[PDB]
Amino acid sequence: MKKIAVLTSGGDSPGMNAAVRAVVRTAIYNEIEVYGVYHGYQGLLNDDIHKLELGSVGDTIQRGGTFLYSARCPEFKEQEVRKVAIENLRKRGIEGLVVIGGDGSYRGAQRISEECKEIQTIGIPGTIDNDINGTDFTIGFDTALNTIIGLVDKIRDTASSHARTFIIEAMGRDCGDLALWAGLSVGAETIVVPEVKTDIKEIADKIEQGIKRGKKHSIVLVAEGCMTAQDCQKELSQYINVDNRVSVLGHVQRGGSPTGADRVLASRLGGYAVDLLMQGETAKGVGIKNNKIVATSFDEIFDGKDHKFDYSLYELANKLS
Amino acid sequence: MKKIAVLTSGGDSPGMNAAVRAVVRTAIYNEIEVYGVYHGYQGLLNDDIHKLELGSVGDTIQRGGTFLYSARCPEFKEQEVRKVAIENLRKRGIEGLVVIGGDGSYRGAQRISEECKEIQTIGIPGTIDNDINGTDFTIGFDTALNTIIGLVDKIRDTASSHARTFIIEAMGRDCGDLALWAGLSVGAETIVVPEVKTDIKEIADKIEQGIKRGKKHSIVLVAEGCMTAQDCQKELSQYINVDNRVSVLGHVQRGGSPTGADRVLASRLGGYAVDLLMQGETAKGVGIKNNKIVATSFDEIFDGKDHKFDYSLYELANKLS
Ligand SMILES: Nc1ncnc2c1ncn2[C@@H]1O[C@H](COP(=O)(O)OP(=O)(O)OP(=O)(O)O)[C@@H](O)[C@H]1O
Ligand SMILES: Nc1ncnc2c1ncn2[C@@H]1O[C@H](COP(=O)(O)OP(=O)(O)OP(=O)(O)O)[C@@H](O)[C@H]1O
Repeated sequence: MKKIAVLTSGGDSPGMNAAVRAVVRTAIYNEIEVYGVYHGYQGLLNDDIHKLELGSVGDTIQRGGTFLYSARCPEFKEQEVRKVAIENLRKRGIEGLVVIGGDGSYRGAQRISEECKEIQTIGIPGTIDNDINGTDFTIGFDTALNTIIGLVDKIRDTASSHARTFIIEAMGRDCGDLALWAGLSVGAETIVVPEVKTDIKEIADKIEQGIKRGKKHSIVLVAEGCMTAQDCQKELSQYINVDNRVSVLGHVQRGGSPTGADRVLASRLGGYAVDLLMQGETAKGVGIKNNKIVATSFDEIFDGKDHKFDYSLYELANKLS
Repeated sequence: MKKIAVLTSGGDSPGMNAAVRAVVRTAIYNEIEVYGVYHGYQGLLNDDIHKLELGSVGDTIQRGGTFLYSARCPEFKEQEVRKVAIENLRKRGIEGLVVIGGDGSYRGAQRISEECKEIQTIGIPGTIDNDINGTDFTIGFDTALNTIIGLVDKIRDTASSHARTFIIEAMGRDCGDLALWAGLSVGAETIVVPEVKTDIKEIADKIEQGIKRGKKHSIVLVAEGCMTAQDCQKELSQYINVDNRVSVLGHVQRGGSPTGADRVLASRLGGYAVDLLMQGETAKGVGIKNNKIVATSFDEIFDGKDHKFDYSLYELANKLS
């Protein structure tokens, strides 16, 4: 395991830089040469691959986004296109590839492993969505969660006296976890998520209570995968009067410095990915499951497509509201 | 389980308010009456016990410290003094007591359970130190961790150009966890903790490298349980020249709004404490162990006095630096 490459792919998540830092520093500590691949899979295709030194990752643990960049590379779904990527790594004697991103990003690594025996691939879960098999949490979830809390605080601090209701669109893609944790965290009366059948009427009866009971600043937190904040507002206005504050939180949820949880998590998983390459492993995603650092085959990641939504926690949040 | 009391004891930790909120709201949801005990165990002694309603805990999930207060009550180590506490609860028909605090606080609950069969007691781990058997994390640790990161950022942002070295005293009491996670999180070259034998010389050779290599802003993170920042500075100055920036972070580490992790953790543990009282349980601390919400008898909490320091993570941090 003489040389490894590392790349970041998909949307930004806080702690991607901390994961690259840990890959680079662990590899060099073990006398392995490490190459940064810039712009995700497009970088592999364009040969935008450069040797990293210890100082290349100075001042990065705190840095949001990804200093290697990321780009979309739809053409990487083509087998013939991947041959070009494989040859650019092989050219350089690279024996290991670490991909930091979401499950989409993992598919690319799985293909590279199937199509080149000589390259070992390991996935690191960098995404704010928390929707990757075999890890309880993804690198960015904790940071995203706190970003939502701060945004909701800013909204409330800047709102008018008439604001009876704030409808806040959180990210998540198809997973309700972010909306649920953020919702609980901000004391939301309602949390709208894809895993629970939304009862608009029930929700409207709940706003009209707080209001009738002379209560201000009620929060509806909405996962983008269920519906848009706008849509939620339009649907509630079928029953009750509202256009309070429809706030689409948007891409800021991916920005900002990672939290300490993300820094630590990223770091452990980046070092473990390198340990796994040195151990001869391939075609695995790393994670934290039941408080243990573990590796799961991409097959299992993508087959069992089951990481439980916590209905008990959803019901607690409602209980608390 | 008709009536319960809740109290906060020991030093502040972020999320104490969120835990009280969850106790109060869960109890009322289940048609249990709930009494707030003000000023910790002194409140029990002075009968500073008041009925809480749903609105008594509005605007609290985000609030730092503890709205019931806390006080030191050394006299609660006396059995005769505790009889007064027990009678003030018994007077009111209280059948359950929830104590939010550290292991010291738990001792008081253990005694109340031994000395009054009629009161069930449950402990919730509110402390920034992370030093309580049977939970992997305590309510406040995550918040404290991020507070340290922000303080270190402020120090670096405000420091002079000559600052080659920042010696930063973190809290923790006798546990090195905070120093370790914070140290990793800020990219500290050295982390000084009670669980590792400190080699001052080695540390001095490491500062004098960065400096000789024209490198600025090196961080030594010091657990208060190992030594003071001042002492660390005095000990290093036996070998090399330094008085850079000895910063004692202090009690601010206990202040501030809890993070989302703390809010959620507090909330789940507060609701679980109430579930346990309704189930007939007593003399247990609640926690999160291997990603499961669990309850541990006070005997085990205080006997096995073993919650592993993660040497592998300590060694990773050094690897990354
Ligand atoms: N099935 C696939 N085969 C090969 N490459 C893929 C596949 N799916 C995605 N990719 C590569 O991964 C890149 C990142 O994809 P995506 O936008 O899905 O990000 P992600 O955050 O990794 O995935 P997710 O939506 O699951 O969070 C794509 O632009 C593409 O180069
Ligand atoms: N052995 C004991 N018996 C009875 N009461 C106790 C005992 N130890 C502590 N207490 C009570 O608990 C209160 C809080 O104690 P302490 O200052 O130790 O806080 P803590 O954060 O709960 O403990 P720790 O130092 O383990 O984190 C004390 O002032 C006292 O009323």
